[PDB]
Amino acid sequence: NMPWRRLQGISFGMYSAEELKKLSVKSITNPRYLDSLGNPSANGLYDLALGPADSKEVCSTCVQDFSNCSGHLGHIELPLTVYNPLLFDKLYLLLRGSCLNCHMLTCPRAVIHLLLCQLRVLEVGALQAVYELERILNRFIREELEQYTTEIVQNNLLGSQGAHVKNVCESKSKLIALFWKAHMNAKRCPHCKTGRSVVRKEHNSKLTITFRGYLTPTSAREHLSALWKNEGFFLNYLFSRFNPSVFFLDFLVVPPSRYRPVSRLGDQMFTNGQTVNLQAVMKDVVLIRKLLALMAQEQSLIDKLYNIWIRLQSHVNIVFDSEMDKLMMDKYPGIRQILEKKEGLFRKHMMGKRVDYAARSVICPDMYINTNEIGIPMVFATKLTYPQPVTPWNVQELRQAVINGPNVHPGASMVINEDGSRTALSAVDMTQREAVAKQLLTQGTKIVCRHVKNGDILLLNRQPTLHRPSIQAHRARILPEEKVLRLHYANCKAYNADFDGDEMNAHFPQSELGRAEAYVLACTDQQYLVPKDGQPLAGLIQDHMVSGASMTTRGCFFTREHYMELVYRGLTDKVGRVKLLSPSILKPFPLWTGKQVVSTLLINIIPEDHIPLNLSGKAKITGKAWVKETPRSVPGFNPDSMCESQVIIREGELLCGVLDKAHYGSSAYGLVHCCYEIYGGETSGKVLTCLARLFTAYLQLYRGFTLGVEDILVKPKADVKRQRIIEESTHCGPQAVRAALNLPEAASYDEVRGKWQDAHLGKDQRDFNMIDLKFKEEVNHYSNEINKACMPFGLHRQFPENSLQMMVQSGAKGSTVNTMQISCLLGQIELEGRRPPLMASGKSLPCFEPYEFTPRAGGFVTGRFLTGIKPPEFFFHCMAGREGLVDTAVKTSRSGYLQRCIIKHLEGLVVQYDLTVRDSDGSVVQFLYGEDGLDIPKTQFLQPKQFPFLASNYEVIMKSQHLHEVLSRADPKKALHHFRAIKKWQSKHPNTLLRRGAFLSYSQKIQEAVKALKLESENRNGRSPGTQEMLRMWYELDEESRRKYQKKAAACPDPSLSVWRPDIYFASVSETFETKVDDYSQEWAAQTEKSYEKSELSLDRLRTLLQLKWQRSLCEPGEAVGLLAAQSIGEPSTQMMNVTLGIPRLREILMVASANIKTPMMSVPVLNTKKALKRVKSLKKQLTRVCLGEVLQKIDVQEQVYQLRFQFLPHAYYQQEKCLRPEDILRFMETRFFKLLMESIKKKNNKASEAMERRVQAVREIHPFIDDYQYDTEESLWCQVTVKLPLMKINFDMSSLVVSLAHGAVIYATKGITRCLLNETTNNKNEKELVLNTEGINLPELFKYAEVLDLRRLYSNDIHAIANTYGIEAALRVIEKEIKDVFAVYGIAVDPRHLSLVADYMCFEGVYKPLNRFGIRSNSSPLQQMTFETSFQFLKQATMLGSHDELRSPSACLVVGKVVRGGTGLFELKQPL
Amino acid sequence: TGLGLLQDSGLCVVADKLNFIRYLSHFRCVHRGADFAKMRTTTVRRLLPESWGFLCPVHTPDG
Amino acid sequence: ASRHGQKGILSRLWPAEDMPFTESGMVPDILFNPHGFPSRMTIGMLIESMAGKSAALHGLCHDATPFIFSEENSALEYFGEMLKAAGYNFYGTERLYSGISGLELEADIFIGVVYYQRLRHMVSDKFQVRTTGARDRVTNQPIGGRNVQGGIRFGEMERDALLAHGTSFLLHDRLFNCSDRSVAHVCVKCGSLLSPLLEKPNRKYNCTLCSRSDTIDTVSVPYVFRYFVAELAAMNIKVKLDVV
Amino acid sequence: RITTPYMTKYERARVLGTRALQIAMCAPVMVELEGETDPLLIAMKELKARKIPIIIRRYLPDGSYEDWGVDELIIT
Amino acid sequence: TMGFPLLTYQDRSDNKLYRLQTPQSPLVRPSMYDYYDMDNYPIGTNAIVAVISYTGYDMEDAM
DNA sequence: CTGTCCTCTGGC
DNA sequence: GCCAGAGACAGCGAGTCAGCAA
RNA sequence: UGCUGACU
Ligand SMILES: Nc1ccn([C@@H]2O[C@H](COP(=O)(O)CP(=O)(O)OP(=O)(O)O)[C@@H](O)[C@H]2O)c(=O)n1
Ligand SMILES: [Mg+2]
Ligand SMILES: [Zn+2]
Ligand SMILES: [Zn+2]
Ligand SMILES: [Zn+2]
Repeated sequence: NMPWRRLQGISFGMYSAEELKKLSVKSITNPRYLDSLGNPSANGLYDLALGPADSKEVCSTCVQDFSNCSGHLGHIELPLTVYNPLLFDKLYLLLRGSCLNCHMLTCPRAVIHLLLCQLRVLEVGALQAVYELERILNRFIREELEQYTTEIVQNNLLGSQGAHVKNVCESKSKLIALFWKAHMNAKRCPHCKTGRSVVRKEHNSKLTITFRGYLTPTSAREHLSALWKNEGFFLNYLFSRFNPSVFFLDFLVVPPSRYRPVSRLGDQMFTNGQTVNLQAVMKDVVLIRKLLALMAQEQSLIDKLYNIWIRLQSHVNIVFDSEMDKLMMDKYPGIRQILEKKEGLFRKHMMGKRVDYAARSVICPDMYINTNEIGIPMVFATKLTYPQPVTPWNVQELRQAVINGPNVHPGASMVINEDGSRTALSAVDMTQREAVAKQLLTQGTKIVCRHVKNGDILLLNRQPTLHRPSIQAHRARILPEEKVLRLHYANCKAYNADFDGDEMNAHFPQSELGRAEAYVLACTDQQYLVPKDGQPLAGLIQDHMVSGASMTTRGCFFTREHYMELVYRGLTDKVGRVKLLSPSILKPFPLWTGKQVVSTLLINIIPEDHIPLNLSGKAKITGKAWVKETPRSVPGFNPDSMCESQVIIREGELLCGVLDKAHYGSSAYGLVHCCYEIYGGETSGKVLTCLARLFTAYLQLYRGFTLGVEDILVKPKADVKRQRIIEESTHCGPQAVRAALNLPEAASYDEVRGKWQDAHLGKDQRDFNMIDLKFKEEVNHYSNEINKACMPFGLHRQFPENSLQMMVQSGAKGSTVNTMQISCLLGQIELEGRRPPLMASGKSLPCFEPYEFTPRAGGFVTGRFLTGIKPPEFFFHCMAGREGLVDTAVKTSRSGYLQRCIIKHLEGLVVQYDLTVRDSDGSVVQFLYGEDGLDIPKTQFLQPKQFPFLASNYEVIMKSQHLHEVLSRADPKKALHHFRAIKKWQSKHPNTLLRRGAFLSYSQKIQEAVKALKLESENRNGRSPGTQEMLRMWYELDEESRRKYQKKAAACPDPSLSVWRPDIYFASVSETFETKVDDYSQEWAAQTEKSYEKSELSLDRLRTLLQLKWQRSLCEPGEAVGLLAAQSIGEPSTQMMNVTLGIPRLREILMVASANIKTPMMSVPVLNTKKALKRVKSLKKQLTRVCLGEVLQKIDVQEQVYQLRFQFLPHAYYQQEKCLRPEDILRFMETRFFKLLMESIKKKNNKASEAMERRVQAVREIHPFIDDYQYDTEESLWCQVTVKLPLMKINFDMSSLVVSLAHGAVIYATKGITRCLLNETTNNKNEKELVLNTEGINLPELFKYAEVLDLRRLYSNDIHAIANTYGIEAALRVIEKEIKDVFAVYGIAVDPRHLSLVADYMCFEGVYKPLNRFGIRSNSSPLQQMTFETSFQFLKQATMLGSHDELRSPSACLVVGKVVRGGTGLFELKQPL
Repeated sequence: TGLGLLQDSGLCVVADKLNFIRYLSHFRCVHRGADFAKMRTTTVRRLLPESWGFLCPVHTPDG
Repeated sequence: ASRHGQKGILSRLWPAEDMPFTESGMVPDILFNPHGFPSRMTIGMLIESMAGKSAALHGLCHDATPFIFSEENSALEYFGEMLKAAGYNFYGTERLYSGISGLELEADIFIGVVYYQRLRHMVSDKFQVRTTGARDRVTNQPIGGRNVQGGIRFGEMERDALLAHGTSFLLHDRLFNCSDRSVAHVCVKCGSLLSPLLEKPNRKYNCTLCSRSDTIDTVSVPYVFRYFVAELAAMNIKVKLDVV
Repeated sequence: RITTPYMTKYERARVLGTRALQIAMCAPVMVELEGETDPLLIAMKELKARKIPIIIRRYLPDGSYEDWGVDELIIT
Repeated sequence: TMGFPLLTYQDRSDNKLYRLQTPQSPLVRPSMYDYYDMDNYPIGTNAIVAVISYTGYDMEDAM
């Protein structure tokens, strides 16, 4: 009978220090805690009043033993006051900004009172009052602010419960942080100008006031006690009614002894790390108590008192935070280390507890148990026990279990009594078990702990759990004589199990209410589709794909007896007749087709009442794989009308198609995906099981699959071409490298080696990667030439009869990159995206000359695994294969952290009963989940191109799911009228960006006015002479209430999902779905007309069908979609050119939210006008940066009289694409470089111990060092300068300075843009597009070219710059597009409904907030936010603020032992009386 | 003085005769260092072409 | 495992009369699925099979030294000539019968002799089942080892993947009713877990801070939460909890 | 009165679990069981017959609730 | 690998020591296997392997 | 080994 | 008062099995 | 607890 009482809220505050007393059984005084023999020494840390530490003893405080005694608290009473280590830093500030003389803070009372009032208003939730108070102040003190603040707090009370929400915690956080950060600095005192008694704290345990005295915690305590008195009204709000006394400790609390368990350490049998810290405090207390007595029996004595104080304070620090004090040793870890880390106490024993009734063993392939079952090896089954209550309808089978005993299988290990408990049957006398088989049904009934009984439900987990499908429920099929847990192969891809030693865990629910959820929710057939993109997860693999593709091929004929025994061996049917087919060939000999075997297996599995399905699709095996012989042309035949590439199932009977991986597989829209749509998830599991069994029987009985050497071999007469191509490839190095260094086209054979060496020993190393790339391209051309010679038709056996092809080609295993690289080429090795690295001497391998041009020396392997690879190629291949593993390890290490952070922020977002996605505190993140509802897995067939399937299978879909009942219980008028209104509006307004307005609509008289009326005036008030006539005619010279130009200019009706509640309102669908339905109805009523088949479906029954199928795919209330978004962004990354890629970019976007990204960019289309195309050339040449260093030949420095001649470059080769002129360049030196030069000369010397004339004169007017430069009337011939510092300066090779400065000196550049470039083509549809990409980011510096470039369509990857020029609703879409483009480079595709939620959460509160440790500060849950990271900072915060927790997060709900507030726990049950 | 070493652990290890190919590989092992097992960057794991004939490309633990 | 990195567990012990027998009377003793080759490209196993079959046939002993067989002199050519010199076929395929239906399979199978090693990892050393047993005495949770009985750790990844199913009661079972579950009782007015104290024997828990015994009520709470409250009190922090 | 009329899958799961935990504690079965020893099969048999006197109390995010009958709820 | 670890039992008193009963010497082996006689300590057995898909229990790395 | 804090310090 | 100098400072995947020494 | 091996 449980306590029955539940928790609503947990608040963290500070204990008085006077109420801790009476929370204390006794004061401990004896240092030595371990007795001579290992027992507790009286009055020591381990005592018998602080509780029995072990079961041996009984506590003195309450007589009770271990395992039944809640431990008790005790206190080491300290000799003198010490500061508390957590409230210490704040104390320091409370003493830094304050007058020790006046005892008042040095802050202007304006700030004090403003912040006081803002806190008073925040305490009730009022959030506009904050800025209203601040503006009331600035426009104007206590009476001015307190009136408004009291009016708010009074008119807006009843909101103390509705104040624990994000956006109310962020504001208080920011206010108090800004206060502590900006207004607590040491300042001259207001009232007495000399009140800076500068407290300045050294390492912790040390505060020093000046006239350099040592602040004694008693003097600091009195200072705080007298400062509170003057400034309490203000601080009681900055700290909650905090007493200043809490900032100081007069005793330390020793926790109960049951929580401090003695283990062992080197050379010490009984020691806990926590007692070793508390023992050090007790030992210092004893030394200090002696010195005080020495003073009583009475500078060294008091210097010793001040030194032992500092030591005791570092001993009380270490007790709180092992690493607060770094100069002490024998320091075991404090409480900050007991709580805050991955080892910790939250990420272990709090979120990751260890569980009973669970097994773990190696998993083995089964395949002869149904896909929803696990095989249990009779050793778990005899130990795993479920507690079944005994009742009239089970007392018979329970009686057999208690009789069978603890060791026979349908048995039981124990039986729990009504009031007593735990009478174990494990005896093997077989008579007392019978003595107790009676007395069952002889209050709460006896419960028999029965064993696993062949129908039980078990949760199975594989340990890298990266998605929801990694935990699924299975049905306990008991197997005898094994120690392995057997699992079907359709459930492999879901877990990623591989049967190579693959331990897996099995959990056994014990509640009968978690069994209901394992059956209904966690079942393994509700898990058919992955939640990432809704595509199927379960499917057949390997030889069930090569078996089904070779049986469903056109030339497979079976006699009656192989037809049968192949149907019954796939079925193994248990009930009802087997419905057979008719022979396809009836005459020369009755024969079947193999497609008929699959057909007849398909019409028996589909449920009896339901009718077989129709299906049309494509096969994975291309119809070109079968073309042996050159194809000829028949005039009227479309070869694809009758091809093995088109799968056509017509009423459950396969009529055409091979049925490879595209069906039976993990590919969407196949046969099993449609089975799962029309008939449910159990029928798709049945289909998978039966098809696996059939395709196994086929290969095991009549056919066989193998992979010899005559299917990897290559024809002769085809290896001769391969050999000649490999011979040709050994001559393509010189040309490649040369034409990449832009060297003279020929005549240089040794200048090229020297240029390569220079590029290799260079500093930048980007003229070396150029050679690497332009060499890889040549080698890749050659490699592609070789594959074509051998792989398609140079093989000895072709695809229908090749075993390697037909394994990579039907999706069984491998890719076309594996088939090659086994035959005819291994390829070009690439380690970091580059060729193998060279040695320090210029050779890549000891076998190769230095700087060798042959591609072989760069990792181009022309050998194959058929005929092995030579030693040098072996080396490069090993380098690559090894970097692969290193990268795997590191990548997973980073992905784990990314996913943990994401999951720790988006976990509380669940769909509510009003279809709105709200967080734990009620903050609305989205008003409709995917922007339309419609969870992902159900929206797979609502795409167009899947309607011709729903139309074909209409009768099955209505009978099996919606039925005639729902179609006629639907009333669509409210939503249908809304769409009619929308359609009419959009009919009257084709261009929806045309500035509709009443008055604007009353500009059709425009000609009426411009004709003669307004011809006489000027711009009276800036508007116009002719605009005033329109204003006069409209204003009051129009009808009173019949001037209705308004209706012709009114807004579009708002979308239906917005007004008409998509769940309870029929026909209320999304504006993009109804368009698709209209298009398809129009393209389907014009197909029925020319159909030669009878269609008994009408466009207006298909419409209702689609509308019901939409209304039903609507994201059940309680879905917890934020966790699904987290896991869907995590799993693909965890598993898996001038921009960033991979997890670096994902972490830049999500976890960091940086304003500085490594590769910022832009892309504005070019306006498509003849003038724009001409102006853009100049635009590109205008924004590239030209730097003094990019235009210079060499300097000539002479040296205290230091001359300098720059000698600039000729315009032939830099004016072409930089838009510069020599007068501007030289003028730059006179005004910027030649004064930054003196700036740097002072930077060094501060810590060292007719017309030529006006230019020179003004220049030396401004500086006192220069003498005279030069002039160059002919293209900058000789332009030097002269300086001199005559007395004493450090004459060294100052060329260093004037060269380190002539690099970061840029003539002129647009801020933030480093280079532009016009990537000519970006489209094929409208190929005419041009894009001006950039590698910097300055949005406003492009606004000036709104006629050259399209400033709508401007894009940047920055997301902080977009959020500052266009707003936050425009940064949402940039975030979403960035995540999508990051995932796209790998072929991954996360559903948009997940990125929508992630972007809506990140940009919730007006700013692009990072999804990381600093984003949780604006979070309304202290118990969360401390289960993530920096748990001790978030605990100190929550403690000095009195922060309250509502126990509504998943973390706060799992910490205090509640039921999470999403999914199954979102409602009550309320049994009525 | 750490002996001019830079490492203070894993200096001696158990030689286990599970097989004679586990045993013979304890007297031919060369450990880059025990501290490098804790590093973000992986550049002491690159198999450079200067260990040709001195270290085996294939024989390296694979975790 | 083989000598080429093809490790795998033993999944069945196929009866000797259900194995596909060859036309020579033989019957394999290892069955190896042919789908580990296409993605792993261990073409050395397909050559070792032929080399070992040729060795067993001719009483020879061939060497598998790397880099001894070139493109011109291939290994498959060499060992297929060896096989064809023994009456077998070049490509190393002998045709089997089905030991279950008795019919000659349509495909001729690739059979040979390869050298298998047995690995030291056995299910007998890696299998665990726990029902009830020992407990960490600081947190009162399963102990966490296999030599000791020990429980398996559920984990935060598993806790976050189990509440994506909407199963809050499977989570309640695993994390609460199986690992740690206590009945620590609190003073309802003071709202403190440390305050209720037993008496000296009508055994009434009496609140120490306020002397009332009508205010104490039992709450079902984890044990690590009581440990957490105790170690917080150690720091003078107070956890005030609202009972309903 | 404004929430969806159907019974979400989480509600079906929790109602089956609670009805099963009741049946197992010796509660009268109003469904005429026919030899099955599983309380969850019996709970499904009862849910299919529309005999479950439980009141789903759907909570809205502001504390307001709506009390639906398990009989007056469209089970898919 | 479980093999033949040594010849002196009755003397070692190790903790664990895995022994294979009847090891054989590979019929196909590199010549270096014969320079360091590694047949004093064999490691496995020769088996007649057929590469066939026949059972339904040998898929995904199982044998 | 990276990016923000973030608390000085220091110069201006 | 404006914004570099830093100089701390915190984070760094999940699970599992042993042995040995202190 | 630690540290040295190892498994997916
Ligand atoms: N440190 C690790 C190593 C492995 N794992 C897990 O084990 C799986 C198989 O490892 P694996 O190394 O066998 C990869 P697989 O694709 O199966 O290999 P193949 O190409 O030879 O078929 C990985 O995908 C992870 O889920 C982990 O969580 N942590
Ligand atoms: Mg594996
Ligand atoms: Zn007690
Ligand atoms: Zn003052
Ligand atoms: Zn009380």
